[PDB]
Amino acid sequence: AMLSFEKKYRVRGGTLIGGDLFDFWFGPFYVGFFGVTTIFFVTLGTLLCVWGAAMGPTWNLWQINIAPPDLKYGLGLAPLREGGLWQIITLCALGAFGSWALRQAEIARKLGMGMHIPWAYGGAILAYTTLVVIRPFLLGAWGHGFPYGIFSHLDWVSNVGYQYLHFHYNPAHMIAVTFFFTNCLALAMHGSLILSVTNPPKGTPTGTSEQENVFFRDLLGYSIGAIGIHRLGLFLAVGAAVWSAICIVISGPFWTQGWPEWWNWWLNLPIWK
Amino acid sequence: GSSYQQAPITNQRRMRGIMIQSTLWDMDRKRSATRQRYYPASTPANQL
Amino acid sequence: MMEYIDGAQIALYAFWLFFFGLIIYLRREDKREGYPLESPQGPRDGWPKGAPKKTYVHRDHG
Amino acid sequence: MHRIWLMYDPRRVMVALVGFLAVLALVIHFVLLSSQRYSWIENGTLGADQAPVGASAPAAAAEMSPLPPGR
Amino acid sequence: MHRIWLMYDPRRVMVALVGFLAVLALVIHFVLLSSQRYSWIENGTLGADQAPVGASAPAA
Amino acid sequence: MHRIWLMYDPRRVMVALVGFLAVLALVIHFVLLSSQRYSWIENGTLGADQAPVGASAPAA
Amino acid sequence: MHRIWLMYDPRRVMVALVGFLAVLALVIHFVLLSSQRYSWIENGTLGADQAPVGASAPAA
Amino acid sequence: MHRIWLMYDPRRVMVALVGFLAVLALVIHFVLLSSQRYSWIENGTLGADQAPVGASAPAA
Amino acid sequence: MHRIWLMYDPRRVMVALVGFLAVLALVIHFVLLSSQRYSWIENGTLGADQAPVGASAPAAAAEMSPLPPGR
Amino acid sequence: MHRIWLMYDPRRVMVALVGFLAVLALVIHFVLLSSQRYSWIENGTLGADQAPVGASAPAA
Amino acid sequence: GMTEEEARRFHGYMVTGTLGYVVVASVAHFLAWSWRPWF
Amino acid sequence: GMTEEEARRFHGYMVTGTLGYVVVASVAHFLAWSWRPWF
Amino acid sequence: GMTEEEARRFHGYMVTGTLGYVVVASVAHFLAWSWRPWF
Amino acid sequence: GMTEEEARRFHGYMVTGTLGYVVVASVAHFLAWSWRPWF
Amino acid sequence: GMTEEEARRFHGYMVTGTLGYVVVASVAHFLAWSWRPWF
Amino acid sequence: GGMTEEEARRFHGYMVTGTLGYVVVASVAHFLAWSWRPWF
Amino acid sequence: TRVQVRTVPEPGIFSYLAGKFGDAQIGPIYLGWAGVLSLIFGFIAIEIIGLNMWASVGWDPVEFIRQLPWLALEPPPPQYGLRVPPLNQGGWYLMAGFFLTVSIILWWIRIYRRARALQMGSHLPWAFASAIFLYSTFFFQPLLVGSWSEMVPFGIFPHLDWTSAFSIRYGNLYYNPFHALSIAFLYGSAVLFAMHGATILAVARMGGEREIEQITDRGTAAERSMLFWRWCMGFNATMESIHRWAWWFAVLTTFTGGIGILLTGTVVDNWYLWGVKHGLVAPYPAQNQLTPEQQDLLRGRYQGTAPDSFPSYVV
Ligand SMILES: CCCCCCCCCCCCCC(=O)OC[C@H](COP(=O)(O)OCC(O)COP(=O)(O)OC[C@@H](COC(=O)CCCCCCCCCCCCC)OC(=O)CCCCCCCCCCCCC)OC(=O)CCCCCCCCCCCCC
Ligand SMILES: CCCCCCCCCCCCCC(=O)OC[C@H](COP(=O)(O)OCC(O)COP(=O)(O)OC[C@@H](COC(=O)CCCCCCCCCCCCC)OC(=O)CCCCCCCCCCCCC)OC(=O)CCCCCCCCCCCCC
Ligand code: BCL
Ligand code: BCL
Ligand SMILES: CC[C@H]1c2cc3[nH]c4c(c3C)C(=O)[C@H](C(=O)OC)c4c3nc(cc4[nH]c(cc(n2)[C@@H]1C)c(C(C)=O)c4C)[C@@H](C)[C@@H]3CCC(=O)OC/C=C(\C)CCC[C@H](C)CCC[C@H](C)CCCC(C)C
Ligand SMILES: COC(C)(C)C/C=C/C(C)=C/C=C/C(C=O)=C/C=C/C(C)=C/C=C/C=C(C)/C=C/C=C(\C)CC/C=C(C)/C=C/C=C(\C)C(=O)O
Ligand SMILES: COC(C)(C)C/C=C/C(C)=C/C=C/C(C=O)=C/C=C/C(C)=C/C=C/C=C(C)/C=C/C=C(\C)CC/C=C(C)/C=C/C=C(\C)C(=O)O
Ligand SMILES: COC(C)(C)C/C=C/C(C)=C/C=C/C(C)=C/C=C/C(C)=C/C=C\C=C(C)\C=C\C=C(C)\C=C\C=C(C)\C=C\CC(C)(C)OC
Ligand SMILES: CCCCCCCCCCCCO[C@@H]1O[C@H](CO)[C@@H](O[C@H]2O[C@H](CO)[C@@H](O)[C@H](O)[C@H]2O)[C@H](O)[C@H]1O
Ligand SMILES: CCCCCCCCCCCCO[C@@H]1O[C@H](CO)[C@@H](O[C@H]2O[C@H](CO)[C@@H](O)[C@H](O)[C@H]2O)[C@H](O)[C@H]1O
Ligand SMILES: CCCCCCCCCCCCO[C@@H]1O[C@H](CO)[C@@H](O[C@H]2O[C@H](CO)[C@@H](O)[C@H](O)[C@H]2O)[C@H](O)[C@H]1O
Ligand SMILES: CCCCCCCCCCCCO[C@@H]1O[C@H](CO)[C@@H](O[C@H]2O[C@H](CO)[C@@H](O)[C@H](O)[C@H]2O)[C@H](O)[C@H]1O
Ligand SMILES: [Fe+3]
Repeated sequence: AMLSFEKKYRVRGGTLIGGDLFDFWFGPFYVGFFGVTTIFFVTLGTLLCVWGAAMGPTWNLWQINIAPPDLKYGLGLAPLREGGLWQIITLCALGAFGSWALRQAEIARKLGMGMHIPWAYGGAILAYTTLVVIRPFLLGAWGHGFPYGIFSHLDWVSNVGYQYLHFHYNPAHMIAVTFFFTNCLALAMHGSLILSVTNPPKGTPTGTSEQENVFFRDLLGYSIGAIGIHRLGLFLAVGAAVWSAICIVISGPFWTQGWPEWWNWWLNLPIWK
Repeated sequence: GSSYQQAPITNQRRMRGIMIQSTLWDMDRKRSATRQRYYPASTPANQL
Repeated sequence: MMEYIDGAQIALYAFWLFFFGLIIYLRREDKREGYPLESPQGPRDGWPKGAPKKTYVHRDHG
Repeated sequence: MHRIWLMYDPRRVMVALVGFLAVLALVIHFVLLSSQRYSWIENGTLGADQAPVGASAPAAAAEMSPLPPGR
Repeated sequence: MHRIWLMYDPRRVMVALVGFLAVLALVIHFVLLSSQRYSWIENGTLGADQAPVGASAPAA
Repeated sequence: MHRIWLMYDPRRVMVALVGFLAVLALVIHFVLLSSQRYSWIENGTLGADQAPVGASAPAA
Repeated sequence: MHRIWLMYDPRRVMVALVGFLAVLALVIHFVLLSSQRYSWIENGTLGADQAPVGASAPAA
Repeated sequence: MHRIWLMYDPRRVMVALVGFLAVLALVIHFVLLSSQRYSWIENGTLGADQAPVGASAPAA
Repeated sequence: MHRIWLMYDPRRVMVALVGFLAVLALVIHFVLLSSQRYSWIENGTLGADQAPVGASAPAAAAEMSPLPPGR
Repeated sequence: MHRIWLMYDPRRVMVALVGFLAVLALVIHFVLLSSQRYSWIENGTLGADQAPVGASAPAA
Repeated sequence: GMTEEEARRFHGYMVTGTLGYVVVASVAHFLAWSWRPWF
Repeated sequence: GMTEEEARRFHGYMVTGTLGYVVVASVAHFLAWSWRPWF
Repeated sequence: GMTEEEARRFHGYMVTGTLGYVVVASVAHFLAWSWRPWF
Repeated sequence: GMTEEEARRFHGYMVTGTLGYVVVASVAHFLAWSWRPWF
Repeated sequence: GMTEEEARRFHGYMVTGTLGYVVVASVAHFLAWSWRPWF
Repeated sequence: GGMTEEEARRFHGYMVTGTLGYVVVASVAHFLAWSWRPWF
Repeated sequence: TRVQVRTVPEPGIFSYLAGKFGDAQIGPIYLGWAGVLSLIFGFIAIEIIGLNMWASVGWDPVEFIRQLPWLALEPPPPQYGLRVPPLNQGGWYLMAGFFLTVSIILWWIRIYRRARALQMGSHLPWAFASAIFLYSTFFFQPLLVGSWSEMVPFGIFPHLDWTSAFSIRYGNLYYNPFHALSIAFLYGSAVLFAMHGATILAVARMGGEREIEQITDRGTAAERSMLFWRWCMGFNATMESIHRWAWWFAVLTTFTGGIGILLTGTVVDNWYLWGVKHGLVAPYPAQNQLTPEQQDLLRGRYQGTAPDSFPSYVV
């Protein structure tokens, strides 16, 4: 099925690899060559996850836990039951996530859009790749990756934080949190302003750009403009993920003490040492 | 404890934050800042 | 008294019922443009059925 | 002196004045209510020679304890 | 004094006044309820001589 | 007194009043249900002189 | 000397002055109230001969 | 030297100067107030021969 | 050398210069104030011979076995 | 060699030069002030033989 | 808006409702007082 | 806005309603003071 | 804004209200002093 | 902005109000010093 | 926009106010010195 | 616009004199500081 | 870029209009009576916090800047419960908390009045009300457990110390399901604003950033936005309704958060054990095993009062 205006847009072209061979739709979904590779990696990775659940102690959704290997295996592929299965799923995940970004680029090219969405999603892939590839590689063992399990990965996050005694003191973590919190405020603010001009109180004319500009200026003391708020939202949301990637990659590869004692440099500035 | 006995004022911390001894004072050993950690002595004028 | 039932579990299922109710509401709003769908077998509404097209009135300067 | 109301809009001044008097009165009442000598809700019935004097020590109470018994 | 209602719309003042009095009453009731002497829900049936009193002057 | 209904829309006043009374009634019932003396769901059948009373003055 | 008020708007200078003095008065009262010698709400009735002094007692 | 006021608007200069002087004076007073020797609110009555002095050389 | 003031605005260089000198003067005073030898607000009344001096090389084996402080 | 000032504007370079020298000078002074050997504010009056020296090789 | 005749009409019901509510509350309080006095 | 005679009329209700409310609060304090005086 | 004679009128009430408020505050302080002096 | 005589009138009030406030503060310090000298 | 006449006039006050400020600060320093010398 | 060369000479003459006068009082400040507590 | 226009007379019919949109004054940043009072009350709250922080380093202005992120205005001691505490032991804390709370509520009123004056829907004050709800649970949960000592200290690192210790005291907040939901909406808010910001910038060439026009008179920029997401993930919003998804994901972050805090210490005291009860906790092989004598030997005591004496041990 198609949107009432859609058929007009379903032209050939804008693909990156496959030419016309995969340049077709399946229901709403565009396929393309990276659609094919997406579904391959999605299916393989999901069935290996289900296999990891089957050989694990329970089928309870919350408790399933496909763990990485022991650190003794270093950068080798461990035995599959000992964590090598986690390593195969991680390759499938990278294949799926990369294929998804490239498929989005084909869709944007076909519609004459800018590449902003693929590159924005690249910020999330960067953070994932930092957690399971880059930081484990710098530490020298794939066993530093997080386990695949809805709550067991929260046990990993907990224990990684306390490896540095008081992870709130991580300076890049403070920035990343500030981006996440500022993003959520900005989303509430922008969402509310658009809705409140397009849905005024009953018996009132539909609002205008000028009204949301006036109100926004009362809120922040400056007018951001229509493109500016979308630049801001993209900057905040993606900047949050980039600072998240930084905050975890410095923990271990570069800093190994408690995070509180990192602040010793500030106490020792020569103006007040 | 059954009842509370106040410490001498020179043993009372100016900073009431509970973790300060681990988060700051383990690493900070500047002399002036170390002096500010407790209240100074205080005596009724007639006892001097 | 009830051992397994507790207030945090009660509150959570109350949230789930609200939340699925909200997803249904949002998907109705998502269908105010572009629907009903065209198809070879005729028009299609999907689910939930969309809210109607919405007409806007603009401030009269006359 | 009346020309002050020609320099400042009295409609603006009165809101600031009421606000200033409100915060000032509330600060002073909370200060006294937290004092030993003037915590009048608990101790207002004490006579003047029975009321605390000189209780200026910064840690008059234990800082660290369990919560009071729940029931 | 009635000309104050030419500076301030009494429609607006009356709502602000009612809101201020509601908050003030709630604060005063809550301050008393969380006291020892006036925790009237648990202890309101005590006679005036049975009600709690704060500590006298220490170190007499 | 009736002219207050010309100053304010009765639709908004009644919504405001119902909202206020609903919140206030719910608060007071929860304050009592949390208390010891008035936790009526568990202890409502106790006689008045067997219901909890808060601490009196430290006479000893 | 009055031409200072041709150079600056007195409507702003007075607000700045009043705000500065209000904050300064608050700071000084807070500093004194935080001291031992001038903790006047607790100890204001002490005579100056027995008010606190920031010195250690002789010979302990 | 008065031609300097042709090069700089005294409206700008005096606001900057008054701001600088006020901040500097406050910093100096608080640096003194937090020292041992000049904590005058607690110890201002002492008299110079018995005010504190920072420790002489460890080699003593 | 005066032609430097054709090259740069003589109005703006003065603001840059005074700003620099003020920051440098403050920095040097606060560096000194935090030191031990020049903590002049506490120890300014000491004579130069009795002012503090930083630690010195032992000028010896740095090895001679200790003796206890006399009881 | 003065033809180099037909390529590069003196206005741009002399600012960049002063900036670089000021930063470099300040970095070196603080590096030295943080060392044991050259902590001259505390130890500047020590003779050269008295000043600290880093640890030698034991070779044994 | 509203007419002053409508306001006079509405006020009569609003006062009667308020009185009825206060009466029901007064019985509720006296029942509660009889069961477990708070003074 | 308001005419002066309309402001004049409102002011009468406003003063009387204020003083009435202060009278009721005065009686509530008489009752509270009798039950458990605070000085 | 406001005319001068209109400012004169308003000022008279501000003076009167301030004086009345300071009077009530003075009685409040002398009651408080007689109950529990702070010097 | 202001005329020169209008500034001259304001300056009269501004100076006299400043010196009045300094006089009140002077007596406040006289009373504080009599109660508890700080030197 | 200063004229040279206004600049001359203003400078006389600026010098005078600076001298008054320095004089008061000089008395304040000598009071402080005679109470508690810092060298 | 810019600076005329006779103004630049006037400005330079002040600027150099002011700079040197500042250095002179700083010289006396170091003379006093050194005689109170020398740093070498 | 780098061909900016500059408008000398007033835009809105750089510079800004002085005028009216009906009841709404244009020009100055709007305060009104509620905004002015909010700033007065909030200023006093900020002053009380800062003066207490500065007093805690003995008024030393160098230490005030040097130690600033470690400084705290700290809640009352636990044994006071809900009673008024001494001024130096949390009395200033409760006073600053009161004025801050009033200031926040007056700011909400200021925003609510301004939305109505501009003839706008009420969406923004109800979004702000969700944030205020979470804030208020840092009062109501200490109230429900019965002690102001449980409140959040005012201070940069100190309030993060509290945040960690709260999770420790209540047995790991990761297993609180409303905390888990609140995180899902926090992450979802970043997902949505990344997706939406990138979408509108990707069609900005076609006038897609003029969202109100695209809502009232659907252009090709809206159609391409809808088709991108439909072709990518199989379903799409509209130019209006994407702002409803945005609004609800932001609002549900603090709303579900507040419920999670109110439940903690009142209904559940150990969230990990609640997780075990309800089947959330993944099993791991045992790292140690206690003998029955060790189960008695290794139980501790609950933490008590600090020692109020300096014992001599004269022996
Ligand atoms: C429902 C009654 C009870 C209600 C109470 C409980 C549920 C409440 C939610 C109800 C939501 C609506 C469900 C529904 O029927 O939708 C039909 C519609 C399809 O589009 P349409 O416009 O409506 O219809 C057109 C179509 O009918 C005709 O066109 P065509 O013939 O070309 O279409 C092919 C069809 C075939 O239809 C299907 O296959 C339906 C598939 C539904 C899958 C739902 C799975 C949910 C469980 C997953 C468990 C996990 C499995 C791994 O259409 C399609 O091709 C499907 C396009 C949608 C693809 C959805 C992809 C996944 C969406 C997210 C999944 C959840 C992630 C947490 O599909 C959608 O819109 C689905 C996505 C919308 C919801 C996204 C919500 C995400 C919330 C994330 C926050 C979570 C925080 C905790
Ligand atoms: C546990 C929570 C902790 C937390 C507890 C605290 C939470 C408090 C939250 C309160 C939020 C209310 C928001 C609001 O009302 O905004 C609009 C309005 C201004 O509106 P405008 O558009 O700018 O101006 C026009 C205005 O007149 C509104 O006109 P509208 O067309 O909407 O029509 C009427 C009102 C409804 O009005 C009334 O009901 C007034 C009835 C007056 C009757 C007078 C007596 C007559 C004799 C009796 C006859 C016999 C029959 C009765 O429109 C509305 O629907 C808005 C709400 C009105 C109610 C205001 C709130 C009062 C209740 C507060 C409850 C507190 C909590 C229980 O704002 C205001 O006027 C100010 C609101 C009150 C703020 C008080 C100041 C804040 C506290 C400061 C504390 C200082 C230290 C102690
Ligand atoms: C426009 C005037 C000229 C000038 C003209 C003279 C003249 C003429 C003489 C000096 C002399 C001296 N000048 Mg010169 N001098 C100027 C600027 C300076 C500056 C500076 C920071 O710019 C400094 C540090 C000095 C310093 C000095 C001394 C080294 C020296 C001895 C007198 C003294 O103690 O003066 C103390 C004063 C200061 C440190 C600062 C103020 C300088 C004033 C404006 C100079 C004029 C007053 C003059 C000294 C009065 C006595 C001599 C008269 C001919 C009667 N001058 C300016 C640029 N100077 C004398 C000398 O060399 O004697 C052997 C001398 O005869
Ligand atoms: C060891 C630490 C604990 C932990 C302890 C807590 C605690 C404790 C809390 C949270 C809460 C939250 N945590 Mg958690 N949290 C941990 C791990 C995580 C991780 C992670 C990757 O590990 C993440 C992503 C999160 C994420 C989150 C958020 C979803 C949630 C806050 C929502 C919000 O917007 O708050 C930010 C928004 C606000 C605080 C609202 C503020 C609104 C007011 C009105 C603003 C007023 C401003 C004022 C006027 C300005 C002047 C102020 C003066 C200067 C003083 N937590 C671990 C398990 N977390 C909160 C929650 O909801 O829990 C259920 C909470 O209370
Ligand atoms: C949906 C959930 C998210 C959310 C939403 C949200 N927050 C909001 C809003 C919304 C929708 C607003 O509309 C509101 C706002 O105004 O935004 C600009 C607000 C707001 N969110 C804020 C903060 C905030 N939000 C946070 C979080 C969140 N906000 C969530 C993530 C956080 C975090 C993560 O901790 C913070 C810190 C504020 C910026 C703002 C509310 C401002 C407010 O209430 O201010 C009260 C007043 C003061 C603090 C006093 C200031 C005092 C001055 C500095 C003194 C200057 C002197 C003065 C002039 C003296 C007086 C003289 C008088 C005569 C004037
Ligand atoms: C830590 O230290 C701590 C412990 C805190 C200690 C330190 C405390 C400190 C620093 C205190 C400072 C106090 C202070 C200053 O600074 C205090 C200054 C107080 C002042 C100035 C009070 C003034 C009050 C004035 C009032 C009430 C006026 C009321 C007027 C009324 C009623 C009439 C209104 C007009 C009408 C009706 C006419 C309309 C006619 C119209 C329209 C017409 O006619 O047209
Ligand atoms: C750790 O170190 C630590 C401990 C911190 C150590 C410290 C170290 C340091 C680095 C200290 C630095 C100090 C310093 C500089 O550097 C200090 C510099 C101070 C200065 C410059 C003070 C100057 C004051 C001048 C004043 C008050 C002038 C007032 C003028 C008035 C009133 C008149 C106004 C005009 C009128 C009336 C006429 C209008 C007519 C008009 C308009 C017309 O006619 O048109
Ligand atoms: C001279 O001026 C100076 C220089 C001092 C000004 C400078 C000030 C500075 C530098 C201030 C710095 C402030 C900082 C850094 C503040 C940091 C604050 C942070 C990070 C706070 C974080 C969280 C705080 C929370 C959640 C607090 C919540 C408190 C609440 C909800 C309290 C509510 C209290 C209520 C409602 C009522 C109390 C009174 C009752 C009713 C109980 O009666 C007694
Ligand atoms: C418009 C103004 C409205 C408010 C006016 C208030 C005016 C108050 C004036 C206070 C005058 C105090 O008057 C009197 O001062 C003397 C010293 O002079 C004090 O004297 C006593 O205390 C001081 C200080 O502890 C001792 O040093 C002294 O030896 C002792 O006699 C008295 O205790 C006081 O009664
Ligand atoms: C606010 C009134 C409601 C009762 C409040 C509690 C007080 C109880 C005593 C009420 C006694 C009667 O109170 C009195 O009522 C009359 C009308 O009847 C009001 O009268 C007011 O309106 C009338 C017109 O309607 C004007 O002509 C008059 O000048 C004005 O004062 C008075 O302002 C009030 O003082
Ligand atoms: C509590 C007592 C101590 C504090 C006293 C505070 C109030 C000041 C006391 C003196 C009062 C008289 O003070 C004097 O008032 C007159 C107006 O009357 C001011 O006069 C000012 O305005 C008038 C016009 O009204 C101008 O013509 C005049 O040139 C100008 O100076 C004077 O500048 C001021 O010096
Ligand atoms: C607080 C200070 C205490 C320490 C002492 C400081 C001493 C300062 C020395 C100031 C000497 C001024 O001496 C001299 O003044 C004249 C004007 O009078 C300036 O003269 C300047 O302007 C004139 C025009 O008027 C130009 O022709 C000349 O080329 C130019 O230099 C000089 O640049 C300065 O050298
Ligand atoms: Fe948008």
